[PDB]
Amino acid sequence: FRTFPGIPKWRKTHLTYRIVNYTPDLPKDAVDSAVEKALKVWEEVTPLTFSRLYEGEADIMISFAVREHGDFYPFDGPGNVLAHAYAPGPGINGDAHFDDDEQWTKDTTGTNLFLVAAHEIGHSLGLFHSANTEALMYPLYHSLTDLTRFRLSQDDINGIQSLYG
Ligand SMILES: CNC(=O)[C@H](Cc1c(F)c(F)c(F)c(F)c1F)NC(=O)Nc1nnc(S)s1
Ligand SMILES: [Ca+2]
Ligand SMILES: [Ca+2]
Ligand SMILES: [Ca+2]
Ligand SMILES: [Zn+2]
Ligand SMILES: [Zn+2]
Ligand SMILES: [Zn+2]
Repeated sequence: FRTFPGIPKWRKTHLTYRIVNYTPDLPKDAVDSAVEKALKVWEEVTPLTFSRLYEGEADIMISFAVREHGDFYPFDGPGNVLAHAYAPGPGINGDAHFDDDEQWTKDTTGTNLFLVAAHEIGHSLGLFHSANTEALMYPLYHSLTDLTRFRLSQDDINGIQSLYG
């Protein structure tokens, strides 16, 4: 497993999140559930807890966007980069942004929202990329994971326990 340089991490155990806007690609309900399921994967193996906000600034702000959207890293249209998340800390830190030029599905063939969201939150909690082929944090996880058999690897679990306990 790998962490980000200097090992940034959250200094409280109770975190909040807000879903700012929605993709045209799926129904609202389908989006809420992909996101709640992604957060539960990580809540099971750490002493952190998550709660939702509908107004104000939450620790993790989630939003959908295309091309330039307010930071140093512009989206690139269809394919290539699919999303991007920042390491723990104030302001933009911890936030996750999804490229709306991709086609978000609930399918096992295509760009799955739940899968990508579980990987990006890993970044938001403090983990970088792994070299273990079975890991949720290996760079090619989106092509290699069988959603019928989904599970965090031992490497994922080892990595998150070294930061949070
Ligand atoms: C403390 N360092 C970070 O928080 C970096 C900052 C950062 C960017 F956010 C970024 F978009 C980018 F292109 C960079 F080159 C870059 F350095 N965050 C991540 O690499 N996030 C990722 N999300 N999904 C991945 S797959 S990798
Ligand atoms: Ca934030
Ligand atoms: Ca793209
Ligand atoms: Ca789209
Ligand atoms: Zn507190
Ligand atoms: Zn961004
Ligand atoms: Zn990544």
